[PDB]
Amino acid sequence: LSGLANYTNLPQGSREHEEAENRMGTFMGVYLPCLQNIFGVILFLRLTWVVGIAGIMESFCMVFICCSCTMLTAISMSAIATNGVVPAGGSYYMISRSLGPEFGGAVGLCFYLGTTFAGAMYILGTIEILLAYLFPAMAIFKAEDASGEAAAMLNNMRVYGTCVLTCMATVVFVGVKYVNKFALVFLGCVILSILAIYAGVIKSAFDPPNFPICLLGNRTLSRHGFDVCAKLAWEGNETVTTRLWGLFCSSRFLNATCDEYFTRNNVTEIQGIPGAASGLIKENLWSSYLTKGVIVERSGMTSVGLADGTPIDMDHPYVFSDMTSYFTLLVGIYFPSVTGIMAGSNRSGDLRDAQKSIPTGTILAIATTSAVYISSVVLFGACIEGVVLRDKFGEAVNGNLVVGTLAWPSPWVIVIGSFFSTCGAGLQSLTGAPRLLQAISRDGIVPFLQVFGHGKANGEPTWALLLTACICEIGILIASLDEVAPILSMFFLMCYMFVNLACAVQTLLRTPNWRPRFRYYHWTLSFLGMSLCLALMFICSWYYALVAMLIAGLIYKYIEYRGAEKEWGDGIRGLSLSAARYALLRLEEGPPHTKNWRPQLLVLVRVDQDQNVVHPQLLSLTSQLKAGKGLTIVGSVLEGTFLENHPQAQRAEESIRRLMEAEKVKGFCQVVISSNLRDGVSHLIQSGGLGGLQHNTVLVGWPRNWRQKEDHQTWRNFIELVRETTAGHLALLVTKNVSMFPGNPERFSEGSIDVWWIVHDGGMLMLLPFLLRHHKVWRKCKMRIFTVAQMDDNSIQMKKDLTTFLYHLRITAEVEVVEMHESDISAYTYEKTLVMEQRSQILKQMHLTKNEREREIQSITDELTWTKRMHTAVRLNEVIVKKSRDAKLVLLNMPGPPRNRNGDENYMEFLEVLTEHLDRVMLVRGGGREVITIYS
Amino acid sequence: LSGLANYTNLPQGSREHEEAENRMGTFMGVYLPCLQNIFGVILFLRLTWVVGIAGIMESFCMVFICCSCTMLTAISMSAIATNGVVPAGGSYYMISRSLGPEFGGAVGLCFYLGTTFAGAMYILGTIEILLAYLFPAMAIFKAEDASGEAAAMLNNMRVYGTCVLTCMATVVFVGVKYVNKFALVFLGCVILSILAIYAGVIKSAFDPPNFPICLLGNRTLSRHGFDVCAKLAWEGNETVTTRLWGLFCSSRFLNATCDEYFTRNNVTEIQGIPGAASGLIKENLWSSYLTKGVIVERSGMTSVGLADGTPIDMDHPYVFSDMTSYFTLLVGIYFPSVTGIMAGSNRSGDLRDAQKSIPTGTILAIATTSAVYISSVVLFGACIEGVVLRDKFGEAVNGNLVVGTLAWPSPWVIVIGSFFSTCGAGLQSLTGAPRLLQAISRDGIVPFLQVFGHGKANGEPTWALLLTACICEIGILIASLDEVAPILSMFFLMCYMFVNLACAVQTLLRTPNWRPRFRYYHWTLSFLGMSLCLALMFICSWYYALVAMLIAGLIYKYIEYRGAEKEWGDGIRGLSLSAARYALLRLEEGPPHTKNWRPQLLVLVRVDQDQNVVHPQLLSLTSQLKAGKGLTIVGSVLEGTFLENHPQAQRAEESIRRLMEAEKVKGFCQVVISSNLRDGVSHLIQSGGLGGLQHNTVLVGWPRNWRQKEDHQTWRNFIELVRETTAGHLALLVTKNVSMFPGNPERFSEGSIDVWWIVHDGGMLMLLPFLLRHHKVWRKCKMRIFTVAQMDDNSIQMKKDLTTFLYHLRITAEVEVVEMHESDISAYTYEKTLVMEQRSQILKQMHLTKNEREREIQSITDELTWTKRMHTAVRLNEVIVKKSRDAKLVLLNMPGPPRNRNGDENYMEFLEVLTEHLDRVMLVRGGGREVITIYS
Ligand SMILES: *[C@@H]1O[C@H](CO)[C@@H](O[C@@H]2O[C@H](CO)[C@@H](O)[C@H](O)[C@H]2NC(C)=O)[C@H](O)[C@H]1NC(C)=O
Ligand SMILES: *[C@@H]1O[C@H](CO)[C@@H](O[C@@H]2O[C@H](CO)[C@@H](O)[C@H](O)[C@H]2NC(C)=O)[C@H](O)[C@H]1NC(C)=O
Ligand SMILES: *[C@@H]1O[C@H](CO)[C@@H](O[C@@H]2O[C@H](CO)[C@@H](O)[C@H](O)[C@H]2NC(C)=O)[C@H](O)[C@H]1NC(C)=O
Ligand SMILES: *[C@@H]1O[C@H](CO)[C@@H](O[C@@H]2O[C@H](CO)[C@@H](O)[C@H](O)[C@H]2NC(C)=O)[C@H](O)[C@H]1NC(C)=O
Ligand SMILES: *[C@@H]1O[C@H](CO)[C@@H](O[C@@H]2O[C@H](CO)[C@@H](O)[C@H](O)[C@H]2NC(C)=O)[C@H](O)[C@H]1NC(C)=O
Ligand SMILES: *[C@@H]1O[C@H](CO)[C@@H](O[C@@H]2O[C@H](CO)[C@@H](O)[C@H](O)[C@H]2NC(C)=O)[C@H](O)[C@H]1NC(C)=O
Ligand SMILES: [Cl-]
Ligand SMILES: [Cl-]
Ligand SMILES: [K+]
Ligand SMILES: [K+]
Repeated sequence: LSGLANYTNLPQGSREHEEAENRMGTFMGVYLPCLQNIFGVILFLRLTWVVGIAGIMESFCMVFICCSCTMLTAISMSAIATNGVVPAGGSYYMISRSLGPEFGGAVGLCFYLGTTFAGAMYILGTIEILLAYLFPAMAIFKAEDASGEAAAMLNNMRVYGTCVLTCMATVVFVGVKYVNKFALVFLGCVILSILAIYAGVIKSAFDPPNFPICLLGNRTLSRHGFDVCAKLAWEGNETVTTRLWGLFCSSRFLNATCDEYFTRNNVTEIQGIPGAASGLIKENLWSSYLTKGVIVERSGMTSVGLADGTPIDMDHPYVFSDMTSYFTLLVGIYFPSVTGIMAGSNRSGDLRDAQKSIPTGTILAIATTSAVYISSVVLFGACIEGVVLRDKFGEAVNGNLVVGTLAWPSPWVIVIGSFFSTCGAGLQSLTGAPRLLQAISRDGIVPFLQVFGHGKANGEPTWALLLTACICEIGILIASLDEVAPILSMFFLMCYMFVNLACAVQTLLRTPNWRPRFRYYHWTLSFLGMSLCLALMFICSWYYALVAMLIAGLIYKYIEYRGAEKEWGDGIRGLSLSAARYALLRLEEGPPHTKNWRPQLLVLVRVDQDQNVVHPQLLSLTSQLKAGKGLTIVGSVLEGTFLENHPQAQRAEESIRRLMEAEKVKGFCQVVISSNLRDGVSHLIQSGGLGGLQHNTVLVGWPRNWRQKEDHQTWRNFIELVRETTAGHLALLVTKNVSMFPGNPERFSEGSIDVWWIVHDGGMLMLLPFLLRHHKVWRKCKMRIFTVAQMDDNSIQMKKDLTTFLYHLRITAEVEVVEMHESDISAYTYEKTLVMEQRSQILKQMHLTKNEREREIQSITDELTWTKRMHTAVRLNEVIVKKSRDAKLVLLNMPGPPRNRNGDENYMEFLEVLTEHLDRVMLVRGGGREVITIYS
Repeated sequence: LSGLANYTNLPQGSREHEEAENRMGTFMGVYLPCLQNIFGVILFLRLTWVVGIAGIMESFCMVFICCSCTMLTAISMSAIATNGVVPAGGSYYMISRSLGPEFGGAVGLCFYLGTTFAGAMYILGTIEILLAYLFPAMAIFKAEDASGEAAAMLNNMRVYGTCVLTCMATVVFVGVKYVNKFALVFLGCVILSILAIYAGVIKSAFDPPNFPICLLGNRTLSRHGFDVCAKLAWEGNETVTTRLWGLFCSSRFLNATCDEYFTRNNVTEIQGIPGAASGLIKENLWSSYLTKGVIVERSGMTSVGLADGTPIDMDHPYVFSDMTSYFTLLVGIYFPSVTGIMAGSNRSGDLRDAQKSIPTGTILAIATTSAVYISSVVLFGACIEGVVLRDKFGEAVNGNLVVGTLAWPSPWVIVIGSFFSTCGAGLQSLTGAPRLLQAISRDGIVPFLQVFGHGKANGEPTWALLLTACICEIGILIASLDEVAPILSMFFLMCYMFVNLACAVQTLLRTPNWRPRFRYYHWTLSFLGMSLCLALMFICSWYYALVAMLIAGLIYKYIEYRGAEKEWGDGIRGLSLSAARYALLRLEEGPPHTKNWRPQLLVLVRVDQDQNVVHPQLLSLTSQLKAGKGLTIVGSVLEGTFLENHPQAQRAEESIRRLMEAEKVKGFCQVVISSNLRDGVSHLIQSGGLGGLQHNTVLVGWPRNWRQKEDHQTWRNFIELVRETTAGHLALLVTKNVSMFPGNPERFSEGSIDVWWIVHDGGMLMLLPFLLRHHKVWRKCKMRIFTVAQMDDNSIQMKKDLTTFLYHLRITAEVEVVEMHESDISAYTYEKTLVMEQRSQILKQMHLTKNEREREIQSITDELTWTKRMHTAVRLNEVIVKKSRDAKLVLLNMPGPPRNRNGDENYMEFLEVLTEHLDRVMLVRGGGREVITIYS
């Protein structure tokens, strides 16, 4: 078709990434390289053995929790694909560009260790097929002709595993273009072998395949060694013994001295593969765990037993178990039969729509190998009987591969068909592993690896091959599948767990550039799949899971330390520099800030001619209001230029540092040399903070001695600060008589705290006495609430809503409604009428109706010129001082500033007549955009 | 003494904390309440049993790793004591005030669960002594008189454990003052019992205590049930059988039909406690692990064995094992014998020097119980033989407590002496546990617990007693020591691990208010002790350690979520708000910032009359310089007041947001409405950032069209910015021809980058071309280095140091030394001469000499008026443009600004003649306080 001349199941790596600085639909580029790294030697060498030991409903469940593991990791990888633009280079560049260089050096290094131990599991599966089924005469170590054949079997896999690994790691050094060419014969040998196996089980429902086994009375024998079973060889006229007699008795002379189990029992011959038609699921759907050295023993037979001490004599031709078996041992052997799901992203800079091919091409290439493994375990447990399943190496059927004796041609279709694919999977993983190590050490995220990025011309790793040919050597010296198999399955389960974790902590915390766009992500499938990866990590080996999880987390913190040492300059200083910046960039997203207002505060203090703070008691009121929580920035302004008044600001800086550590204030300090104090104050209200760590209110003193002279632009700077916060939508706390405010160890014995509503923000006016009584100074004071009502309304019902609001919150205050009818209150009500419904649009976008419009007053209660007739607060101040003149703290809402600046001094002498004969006052001012629904 | 009338080993709790808002030396207040909660029932009921099974050198090692665990946790608790002022209230307030409310609600809640399961381990030890040694006739359940006595033993501990727990949880509800009075009889019963046991082993070296056991030929018998052993009862004239015969044979008729092991074997009588003098350490220093149901079998005897199938008949009077035993089972039973180290901080608001009593009073009260347990295991394995150690409940010695048969009076000194102390330890822990739950729910850190802080008058918990009397019930229904014992030992190991971890991550990261002042802290002892707590957590039960560690970490994140929901207002927004603030407060400590300078940058951009950025190519030069790393703040200034020009700043804000996301800039934006641009720029240079997240350099354009007119205060604002950064010690990058600078996808094919030194900062001048070539635009350009030398020096050697500097760093540049002799260079050299040695004091406090003064040039190389004779850069510019006129980027150090402002326009036309006929120039300016030793 001339498009299949570019098949290439190999991964891209580093060379196709650097050349993208300056064709493959779904089937040929994603789906087929994924259905070629998934199918492997466990399907042809171990899946019959685990269904004979676990049975169905224990193999059926371990193929259902090992496949539902990798299905949920496949969803999390499809979110990484549909995030950015899918860079060219493979799976290392596609993950570490959407999860950061820390979650990419840890997934990227647990993956190189997984495939370099998979590459030892394929060379181990090569010599198993070459020594047990192809050529069992090349075996160079024959131990003693005794029961000590286990050690010579291991020492034969160590001299041939080394000789194959040397020749395999020198084919991919000179013949890389040839191994790329031969990638289509490997996919054919896999796909032909699976079609052969499903072929013969449809033939078996009509014609069974005729493989016979021989039982010495409920004991399975090894057919290698004798010809005909029969025990007698009747032969016609005279009878002479068989060769089966010659292995159990003293000689072939027919006289005497045979052994005891041989003499009291007969022999039998049954069909080892009794077709799919025989009702063999029933007597094969339960477990049969065995111990090392146990005869396999077909159940349901006669077997007169010796009932003696059983000197079983491990030299007779029996079939013994070679290892003890249980459920959690089988999961670590079966698990590498589902790995290979990062192969759908091998060719990511070759597709035409890589955000559509990588999702559907790996979800379908997983759901179709699940339909093979689930249907193989039912059909193997309905066509073969148990004692032929329960031995590997096929001793009951004369040295034939047990899955091979089910194919439509002779069993050499599967024996050669598995020999080449296990050779072409260890040639693949010995190229894809030293490519990924070369891709890691070019990025420089791990600085000691940096000589494993060197190559020859045209890429093609030269030193990373030498390291991979030594790590794969120590899986050859172990020399056993069922030992190398659960080791690599821990490394693959580790990297599938860090992928699932990183994609779930970023959707919750809302990291900035992360959009999955997939369709079915929902953040919990990546969390539920993480909960299955470490569950399966524990039941393979908890002493393996606990050490592969610790050094993965100990290279995560080596990326962050070395990455911050070059980003900011020094190491341990940079970890906190990087943690603050990343938390700030997370804040700027776009959704609104908060639906429960909390004063952040920005304290404006004044210093004097030798730079000491003028009123230090303003800083102790912040300590009694914040109690260490939130943000607090203190700011002072000097006059002059920076160029010659800067040492006057070095020591004005440290005098607020030394004083906010003595009044126990937790926050930051900013000292600014402006040319005048009018705009230098106005700057700090604008640029206070960094990003989302910005202030919310201003706390400033009162401009006392304003009326005299010689401070003429001090009270004109005050009224311009009231207008700058109404336009900037901040809030305002101004404290009159700052020197009368208590220090930290003074502790008012009793008394009260009065609040006056009038007709404005109560959520801001009930929260401030609430927060004050969490301090040891204001703990013992009561709290009385005075609200001013007009008339023509009711008030009688207004106080009822006030009482249940305190009942629903347990504040234990008391209310009293004072009433005006004439123009006593007009600086509050007259100038604005629409704020009642202007407040409503602030709470309509708030989107809370179910029991959240309760626990929030103001709304539950809502039920003649400044210039020289004007506003008069004498009738208002006379009713305030009649009931609050000795109350330790009064809280008032101050009225809104006038429009035209011709009434800027009629406004200041409204605030003096309002608050006369009152000792400690604190005037508040709203901003409209404050709701408080939960009172801490 | 009338000071011992205030002994009170009970903990303080919540009442003594709220009353400290408004006498006990070391021995009586720390040391003795610590030597009373440590000594317990494992010393009297299980320590003999574990030394008979493990032997010495396996009991010797598990008392050495369980005591060295709690010794290192005792050091970490002595750092918490010598940090603040040691508040009043106990151990909950002392930890959660120096480790935060998150490491205090997790240590504080794993501790309440530990003592409420210790309180079930004492009521279980009460009914064991009352049913096996005191009154073995109160047993209300007698099963079948068969081998099914294990179930009736458990059902007898469930009806008496419930009846004692009801009466114990109603003594501490009405008689709390009496239990406080009786705390001195409990310390006496403990201290008298230990003096009794060490007494009898000195008597045993001269007089053994005479306790006899009887062996049926290598089989230990149960002496309860028969009187004299002897098997015959010769009696004088006629012989009639014993009662030992009557338990093994059919009747007492002397005829026949006895059992087979009884008939072929004799009986024997040996001393069960053969003194300290017998050489019995040898035949007792090795393990003897047994299985459930095994006869104990004293080794080294004759014992003609049956060699048959052994119908052992578990109804004969034998001594059988009741459980199977191994090494990691014994650690979970032995471990609660060292807990009780938080008792030295029970009375913290009662001492006189609490920072000196709590260290020495718990270190010595741990080192002296280690001398008891280490010396008990040697002396128990030299005075008792193995088959009396290897049975609990004392069946071989006729129902006597095995540690009781070693005391100087009759063994009832230990039997009553342990009955009262285990009763006074379950009365203590049933008061200290519902006090700590009441201390937790007053703080409000866990909001659903808040009804367990309610009390009656005078404190004294009323509902927390009801919860503790139901959690302790489910340790009564388990009804077995050796089952409740490893459960509580997991909770105590959990809280000792979070204490050790929190004290090691704060010393490394340098959290602000943390000073240990102790003497021997060194941060690694708290880390090495953490490495032993979770090691011991795994070898008790890994399926218990894995679930007690998960819900401890799942209340840590419940403290942080609910604590940030009230600190900032909304929940998941506040986690990132709190993480940014805490990382910023960590930065302000006092040590200097960095010894490897990295440009942080602060870009000053200009907008126009409809608020679009004037030169957008200044923002792409930051992307090509930072590449996403570090901090970058862009700042623009408008003219006017805030009160009417603020919507002009809303949309000037979003036009830099929409443009710094398109040029791929990562950072923050600040727009400021000043009254003039001179001080509004000067403010941003001062207050740029928050805390330690502040800028380091300024990147600004060039004031083109300065010479004409109508922009007269634009170039006067420029030269004032050069002086404001020299005084403020910042650094400066000014770019000429900003529109000629390349965009992001333009990718220079080849070319060069030239740099000219002259005679100043090269660390800042080699780092900027280094960082530029990490981008795809400047990757392919070369890098030539031109340095200007004077004369009378050498230069010949200067270029040699330049070449090895690039050899030691692999930059692949080339150098060339151009030379001047006359006054060509005088704007650089003439005005300042002392900067060579002024630089030296900057690097003397740097404190780096060992190979760090290499890899840092500038120092390795150091080997006539401005006003209208002046400075002339025509001879300098003619040699620049001869060699660099087509070089894609030139870098120059600009000279220092003049002192007097009369030469402010002779300075600007020095910068125009210096940089004429050059297309892309970038002038740099130092600051003195920049060293770069590692070039990324
Ligand atoms: C049973 O064993 C005896 C050995 O004692 C066999 O006896 C000899 O067998 C050889 C075999 O060729 C003959 O040449 C001898 O003549 C036999 N000698 C005697 C004394 O019998 C005997 O043949 C064996 N039984 C059978 C049936 O072969
Ligand atoms: C071994 O096989 C033989 C078959 O020849 C069994 O012999 C038969 O046993 C049954 C049951 O006792 C008898 O009814 C038949 O008459 C026997 N057949 C002959 C030809 O004699 C023998 O029982 C089997 N052994 C065991 C232990 O089952
Ligand atoms: C194979 O034969 C043995 C006898 O040699 C069977 O074992 C006996 O099994 C029964 C089952 O109830 C027990 O009661 C006997 O005690 C066993 N006897 C001995 C000597 O162990 C065995 O069951 C057979 N195998 C299978 C799979 O059934
Ligand atoms: C051995 O057992 C026999 C029972 O068969 C005993 O014989 C009887 O024992 C009773 C016991 O008092 C006598 O009254 C009978 O007279 C005995 N009868 C006979 C026929 O002996 C016998 O006594 C037992 N052996 C001994 C030594 O007591
Ligand atoms: C049980 O104890 C008796 C002691 O009466 C042992 O009998 C002695 O055995 C030794 C060794 O055979 C002889 O030398 C003595 O003569 C025996 N003593 C008498 C009085 O006959 C008897 O051996 C012991 N049983 C076992 C199994 O050791
Ligand atoms: C108690 O006696 C038994 C015999 O009843 C001893 O067991 C034998 O131990 C030897 C040791 O080498 C073995 O060779 C035998 O096979 C054992 N016999 C049986 C029947 O098990 C046993 O050793 C004695 N106990 C101790 C602690 O020594
Ligand atoms: Cl994979
Ligand atoms: Cl403790
Ligand atoms: K497979
Ligand atoms: K103890």
